[PDB]
Amino acid sequence: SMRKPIIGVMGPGEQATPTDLKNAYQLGQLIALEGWVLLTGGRNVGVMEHASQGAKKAEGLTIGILPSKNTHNVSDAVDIAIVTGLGNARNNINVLSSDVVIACGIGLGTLSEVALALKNQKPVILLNDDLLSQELFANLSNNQVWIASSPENCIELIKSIITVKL
Amino acid sequence: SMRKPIIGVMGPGEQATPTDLKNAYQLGQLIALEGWVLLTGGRNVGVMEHASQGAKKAEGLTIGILPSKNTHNVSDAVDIAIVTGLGNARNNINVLSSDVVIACGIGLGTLSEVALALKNQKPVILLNDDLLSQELFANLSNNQVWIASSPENCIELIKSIIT
Amino acid sequence: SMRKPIIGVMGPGEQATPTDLKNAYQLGQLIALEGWVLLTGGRNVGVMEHASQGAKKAEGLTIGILPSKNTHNVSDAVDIAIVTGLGNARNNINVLSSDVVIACGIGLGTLSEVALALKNQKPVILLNDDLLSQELFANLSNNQVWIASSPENCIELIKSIITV
Amino acid sequence: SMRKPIIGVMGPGEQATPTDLKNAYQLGQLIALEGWVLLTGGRNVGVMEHASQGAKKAEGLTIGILPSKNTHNVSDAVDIAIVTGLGNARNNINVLSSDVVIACGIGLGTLSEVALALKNQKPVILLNDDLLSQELFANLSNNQVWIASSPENCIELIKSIITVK
Ligand SMILES: [Cl-]
Ligand SMILES: [Cl-]
Ligand SMILES: [Cl-]
Ligand SMILES: [Cl-]
Ligand SMILES: [Cl-]
Ligand SMILES: [Cl-]
Ligand SMILES: [Cl-]
Ligand SMILES: [Cl-]
Ligand SMILES: [Cl-]
Ligand SMILES: [Cl-]
Repeated sequence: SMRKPIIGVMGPGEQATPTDLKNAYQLGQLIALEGWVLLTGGRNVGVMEHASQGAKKAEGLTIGILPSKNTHNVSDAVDIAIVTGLGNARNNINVLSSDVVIACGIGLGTLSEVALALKNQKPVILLNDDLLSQELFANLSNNQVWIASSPENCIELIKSIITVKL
Repeated sequence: SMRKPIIGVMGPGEQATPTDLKNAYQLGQLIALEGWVLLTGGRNVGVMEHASQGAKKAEGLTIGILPSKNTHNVSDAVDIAIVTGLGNARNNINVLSSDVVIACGIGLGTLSEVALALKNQKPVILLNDDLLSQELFANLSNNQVWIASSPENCIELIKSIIT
Repeated sequence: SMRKPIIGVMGPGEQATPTDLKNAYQLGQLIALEGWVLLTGGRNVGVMEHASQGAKKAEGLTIGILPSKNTHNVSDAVDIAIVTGLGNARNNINVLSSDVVIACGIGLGTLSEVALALKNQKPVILLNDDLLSQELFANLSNNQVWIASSPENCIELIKSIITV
Repeated sequence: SMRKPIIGVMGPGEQATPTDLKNAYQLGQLIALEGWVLLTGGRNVGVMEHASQGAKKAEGLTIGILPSKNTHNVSDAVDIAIVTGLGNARNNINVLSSDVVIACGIGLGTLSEVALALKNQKPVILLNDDLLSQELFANLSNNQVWIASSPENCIELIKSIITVK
C-alpha cells in the first residue's frame, strides 16, 4: 500500500470530559502533522469534532463515516463525508477502515467500537481514565490492546505498530 | 403489535464456557415455552447453537441473523436464516429486532451488542460470571442494565418488562 | 437444510398499482399454501402489505425486513419484524435471505433488488408488464431470469427451481 | 457545505468493455482536473480501477468504498480505502455519498446503484451505448436521469446540476 495511514479516533460526545476534549484536539493536530489521515464517525460534538478541528488546524485530511442518510449534521471540519445510512452499524466500517483505532475517553458507542476493532484484530490504543474498561479489554484481547499515557504517546505507539506491519 | 415477543440471546460462539452453553440451552427452552420467538446470531457454535437447540426441544420458533453471505454456518436448530452479508455490522440488527436482549456469557462481539442495546435504551439482561462487565455496564447505563441470577430469573425479568 | 423455502416477494410500495396488489395477495396466499415462508420488505404499503395479508389468510409465516430502526411502519400481517436500521441497504439482506426472488410489479427499489439478486446468483421470477426490464435482465443474466404469466406460474417455476 | 463535490463513477468491473474502460479513465482525469473528488467501488477491476487511475494521473483525490472486510482487492490508485465488510450493501453508501452518480457502462451492480440513486432523487448521468437501459431509466425516473454523449459532456452536465442543486 502507498496510502497514507488512517487513524480512527473514537470517543464520547456530550459526556466527554474536559481531558477527553483536550486530548482529542491535540490528537487531531498530531495525526495531521505526521501526514496521516484522521477518520471519525463524524459527530459534530465531543471527541470526534474536537479531533477533526485539531486535524484541520494542522491542514490534515479528515474523513467522517456518517450514520445518517444525508450530510445535514456534518461539521465544516470534515473534508470527506461518507454517508452510510446504516445508523450504529457503521461502527464496523470505522474500525475496518482504520490502521489504528484510538479510543479517546469512554462511553457506550466507544465501547462498541473498541470491541469490534479488537474482534477484527485491529490495533487499539486506549486514552482514558477508565481502569474497568482497560482491564476488561486487556482480558478479552489477551493483552493486545495498548494503553496510552498522552496524545504524544499515542503517536509513538502508532509509529511502532505501523513499522511492525511493514 | 400482535407479534410474539422476540428475545435476543447474545453470547460467545466458539469461546463460550460450559456454563454459558448450559444457560443458553435452558434460556432457549424457557423462551420457547412462553411462546416467544428466539433470535440469535444463528451460527452452529456456542450460545447461538445451544439456545437454538433448547428452543427447538420446546418447539419454539428460532431466527438466526447470520453475518456471512450464505447459510454455510447456520445452526441446524435455526428455523429462519436471515443472511445479511454484513459481518459484525449485523450486531445492530440483532439489537434493534429484539424486544429484550440477554447477554449469556461475555466476549468482544457480545460486549458490542450490549453496548449498542443500552445506547438504544433496549432492556438488557446480563447472565454471566464477569463482575468487570457487570460493573462497567451498570456505570455506563446509570444502573438500567439488569443482572440475572439464572435463566429462570431472566424469564421472570422479561415478564415484568413486557407486561 | 431442513428449513422451509423462503420466497422473497419484492415490488412497489406506495406506488403499487391495483394489479400489482391483486397479484401480490395471490402470491402470498399461494406461497403460504405451499408451506413456504414469505419474506418481504415488511412495510404496511403496496406489495409488502398485500403479499403479507395473502400469506396470513392461508396461515403462513411472514417475515418483514424493515429499513428503519423501529417497527412503526410494519404491516399488521408480518409475524417476524427484522428491524435493520440500514435504509435501502436492507435490499441486499432481502435477496441473500431468499431461496427465490419474485418481482411483483416494477419500480426503482424493485429493480435494485432484482439486480442484486442476479448479481448474488439467486433465481429471479418477474411478474410484471414491463418489457424493457424483462429484456434488460434477460440480456444481463444470459437468460437465467424467469418471466411468469401469473401467480400460479410463479409457484410452478419455484417448484422446478428448488427441485434442482 | 465547503466540501469538494464527490462524483461517484459506477460501472462494470470484470465485464467492463474497452469503451467503458476508456470512458472511465477519461472521466477520472476530467473529474480530478475540476478539483472534484472521485468515489468508486474501489476494486482493482474495470471502471473502478480505470476511473481511479485517470484521477490519479491528474493528481485528484480518490475514495474507494470496498465491499469486503479488508483491502486485498483495492485499486493502487485509491487514496482513501473505506473498508465496509457489507458486500453489495455498500452500493447504498456509494450513492448516498455522491453528489452526482455517473454510470459508465452497464452491468447488474451498476443497475442496482443507478436504481438506488434515482430512488433517493440523487442526480444520475448515464454514459453508455445501451438504448434499452437509457429508455428504462428515463421512464422509471420520469425523465430525471441524464444521458451523456461523452466524458466531457458528463462534466458539463455535472456543472449544470451543481448550479441548480
Ligand atoms: Cl461513546
Ligand atoms: Cl457470530
Ligand atoms: Cl455465518
Ligand atoms: Cl462474544
Ligand atoms: Cl421499502
Ligand atoms: Cl420501516
Ligand atoms: Cl419499487
Ligand atoms: Cl464490486
Ligand atoms: Cl473488496
Ligand atoms: Cl456492473
